[PDB]
Amino acid sequence: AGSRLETVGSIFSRTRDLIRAGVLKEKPLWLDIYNAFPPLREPVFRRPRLRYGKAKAAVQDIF
Amino acid sequence: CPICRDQKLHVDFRNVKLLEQFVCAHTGIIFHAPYTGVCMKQHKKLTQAIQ
Amino acid sequence: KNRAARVRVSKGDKPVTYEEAHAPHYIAHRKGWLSLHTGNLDGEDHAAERTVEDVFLRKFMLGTFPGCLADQLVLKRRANQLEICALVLRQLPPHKFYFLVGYSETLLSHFYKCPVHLHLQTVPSKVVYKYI
Amino acid sequence: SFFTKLTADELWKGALAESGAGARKGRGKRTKKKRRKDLNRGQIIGEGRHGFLWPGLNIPLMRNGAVQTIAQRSKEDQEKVEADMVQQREEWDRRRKMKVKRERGWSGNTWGGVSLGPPDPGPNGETYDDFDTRILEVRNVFNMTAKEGRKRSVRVLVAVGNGKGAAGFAIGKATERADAFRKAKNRAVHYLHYIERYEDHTIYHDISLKFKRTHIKMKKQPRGYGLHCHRAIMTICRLIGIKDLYAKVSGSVNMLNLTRGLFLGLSRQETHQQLADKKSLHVVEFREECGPLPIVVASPQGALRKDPEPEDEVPDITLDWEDVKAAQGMKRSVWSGLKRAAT
Amino acid sequence: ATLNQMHRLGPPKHPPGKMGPTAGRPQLKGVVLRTFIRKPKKPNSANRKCCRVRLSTGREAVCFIPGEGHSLQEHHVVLVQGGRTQDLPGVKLTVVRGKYDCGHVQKKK
RNA sequence: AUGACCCACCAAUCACA
RNA sequence: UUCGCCAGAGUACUACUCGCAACUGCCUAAAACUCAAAGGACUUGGCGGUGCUUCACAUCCACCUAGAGGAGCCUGUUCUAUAAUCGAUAAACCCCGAUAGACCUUACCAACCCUUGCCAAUUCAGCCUAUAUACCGCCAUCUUCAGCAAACCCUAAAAAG
Ligand SMILES: [Mg+2]
Ligand SMILES: [Mg+2]
Ligand SMILES: [Mg+2]
Ligand SMILES: [Mg+2]
Ligand SMILES: [Mg+2]
Ligand SMILES: [Mg+2]
Ligand SMILES: [Mg+2]
Ligand SMILES: [Mg+2]
Ligand SMILES: [Mg+2]
Ligand SMILES: [Mg+2]
Ligand SMILES: [Mg+2]
Ligand SMILES: [Mg+2]
Ligand SMILES: [Mg+2]
Ligand SMILES: [Mg+2]
Ligand SMILES: [Mg+2]
Ligand SMILES: [Mg+2]
Ligand SMILES: [Mg+2]
Ligand SMILES: [Mg+2]
Ligand SMILES: [Mg+2]
Ligand SMILES: [Mg+2]
Ligand SMILES: [Mg+2]
Ligand SMILES: [Mg+2]
Ligand SMILES: [Mg+2]
Ligand SMILES: [Mg+2]
Ligand SMILES: [Mg+2]
Ligand SMILES: [Mg+2]
Ligand SMILES: [Zn+2]
Repeated sequence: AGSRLETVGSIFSRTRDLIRAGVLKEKPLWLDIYNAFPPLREPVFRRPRLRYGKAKAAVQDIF
Repeated sequence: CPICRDQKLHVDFRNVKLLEQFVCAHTGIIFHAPYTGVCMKQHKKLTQAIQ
Repeated sequence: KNRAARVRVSKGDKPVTYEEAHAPHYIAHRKGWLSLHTGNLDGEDHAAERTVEDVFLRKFMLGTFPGCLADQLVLKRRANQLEICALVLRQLPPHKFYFLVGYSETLLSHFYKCPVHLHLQTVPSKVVYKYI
Repeated sequence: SFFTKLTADELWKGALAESGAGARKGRGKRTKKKRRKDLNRGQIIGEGRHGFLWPGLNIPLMRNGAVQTIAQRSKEDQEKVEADMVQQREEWDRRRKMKVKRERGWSGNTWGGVSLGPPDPGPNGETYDDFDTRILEVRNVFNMTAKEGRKRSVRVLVAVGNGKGAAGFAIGKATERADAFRKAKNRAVHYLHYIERYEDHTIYHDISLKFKRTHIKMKKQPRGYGLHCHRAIMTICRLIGIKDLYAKVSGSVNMLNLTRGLFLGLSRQETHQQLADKKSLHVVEFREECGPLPIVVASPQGALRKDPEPEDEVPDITLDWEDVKAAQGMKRSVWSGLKRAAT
Repeated sequence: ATLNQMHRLGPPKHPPGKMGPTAGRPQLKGVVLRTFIRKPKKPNSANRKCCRVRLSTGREAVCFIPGEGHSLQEHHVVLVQGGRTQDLPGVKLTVVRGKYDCGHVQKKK
């Protein structure tokens, strides 16, 4: 059918790959459009860990 | 066995198409009897034949 | 729990006739009477006779037309004649149906000593009211 | 005594005793079995053992263009007819007592390893006949209910794949075994992974993963060395299309954690092209059977480095004492060398 | 442990097999002192025919008689072997049927 | 205050030539 | 980077040792034998002489009215009793199967009788014999309680919610 794993890859990844495997027999619109002008970052899932220890953020205060 | 259930199978040195099945393709070694499942008699027969 | 003349709820696949889907407390409210005769009225006689006759007719008909009876029989009694009316699955060739019509009507006429009519209504498959 | 009798349905319902309280709490054993046989199966309208022939029923209405009269068969003719009917019963008993063969998965009474056959077509008409499904684990599972007390659900864990690199697993649970099978199939097709296969037989590189309490450790084999693995992993591999592999599972062998762990692991493979690109170098493969000849597997599309990799005299890598023990011939277990059947 | 501690203990060594009722021999020969009966443990019940034997090692021990029916009197010599009977607590030996004075079980006549 | 023991889920169809 | 510890459960903070101002002691610490588990965390139930809210409408307390439990009878149980039925037998039995036993009913007891012995046919009729823990049929009960359940979907895994 498709792949409902949100965590495994980008939608791009899963889609292209599922086509590659010959499972998904029709290319979806947004695919060609995607290939043409892809986003800046791969939209792959990531877990938001809380920082610990001495670590802090990098954000510069504006003065 | 595979070999002795079908009596029309003959183990000779001559049919290579049969013997070929009992050798590895890549490694060129003869399968041991359990891998295939032939009975020890025919496995020995085969080994000699392939020789 | 009252169990009388009920068809219990199954997993939800069970085909159920209009008749079978209505518990006794619905008689004369939603479903009607499978028989009609004068006997049970206030000032009237021989209820018992007609009851036995009825029972025998249901049994007899059920055995005479094996497998082809759709719903329970309808027995109308009018001025000494009984019209039996049945819902029948199409199973037999019309030869067998007419054979059994004639055979029955004559047989029962000579048994109960009154003219007996038989009316067959034919149906593709059991009419389904509910679930399924 | 004619009024005293009943319908067949009533009598069978009576005799079978499926609706009793014995069946519900499992108050009786499963080796005790009785069945219902239709008693109208072989009978024809008009047929009786008195031997009559009725114009509309047993025999055609018209013979030679005239109306056949009511007539009766000869004694021996009825003998033959009853012989026929008896032989029919015996034939149906011969058909009934023959039990169809069940292809055995892992063991005879295990459902594990068994094929369910292709999942069902999706609502869009989309059809997978290319997919097979194998059962990994079927389990009777219970829950304590206010009214019923113990309540028994089956839950099955299943995997599908086309052999071409797309496989996935899912779990499904229901009161009836049949029902859970259906559920887990149709659900599996929704979570598919793509497994990158090197040269379409092995994985790309060695994998070691600790998923929860399960450690899988897999090693990449050459072409001839078929599928040496936990039996579940062999099943899943056969579904993916991975033909040559070695995997040792340690810690808890719990089935769901094993297949989750496995898919996680295989998903996270880093292809030779990916490696080529992130390092920006040629990745070159030295076969042993091909000698010193440098087969170039992957080249970094884009700009290649002119910078060599820092040469580390001695690498710092995590080593597994198992592999080291294997390399030096300190694994003496009588269970390891054993000859097994083909993959 | 650490590498020092593992150096200091040596590698782990497999403890020798502790020895059982037959003292590591496959059978023993012994004379019958008494024939009696023992009930099994709780979940499942019968009354099991056992004897007491004295064994060539001089040790005296309860032993169990397989099969249905038997003829055994005091002073009969039997040959006993190692299988432990699961019901009977304490009974670790079994008479060998078909040797010396314990004959094979006679088929019903 | 008390209330022998024992109780449970491991088998597969029908129909046609 | 180290050191100290840990190889199923019991037996066992025990028996024997060595040492100790300890002499019913501390420390160190087994085995026979017994078991096929022992453990850890969770889940849904059920339960709680646990807490907090909200209730009870003939209903628990507060309260109203008429009765039962004491008498005679009537009728049913239990016992005891008889040669002399059976069934119900906490709530959910006890003027209950019975809107009905002098013979019949009737199943019981005692004497006697009859053996293709209700029917078109049948090496067969017949059985108020045993099993309600094999059952259908009818029901009781929680209950004037609000839930049961197919088909799906979701959950860094799913027992279940
Ligand atoms: Mg088997
Ligand atoms: Mg037992
Ligand atoms: Mg034994
Ligand atoms: Mg001898
Ligand atoms: Mg007491
Ligand atoms: Mg108790
Ligand atoms: Mg350990
Ligand atoms: Mg111990
Ligand atoms: Mg202490
Ligand atoms: Mg002490
Ligand atoms: Mg000591
Ligand atoms: Mg009151
Ligand atoms: Mg009064
Ligand atoms: Mg009073
Ligand atoms: Mg009184
Ligand atoms: Mg009584
Ligand atoms: Mg009785
Ligand atoms: Mg009683
Ligand atoms: Mg009760
Ligand atoms: Mg009387
Ligand atoms: Mg009398
Ligand atoms: Mg009698
Ligand atoms: Mg009951
Ligand atoms: Mg509702
Ligand atoms: Mg969770
Ligand atoms: Mg749910
Ligand atoms: Zn052979």
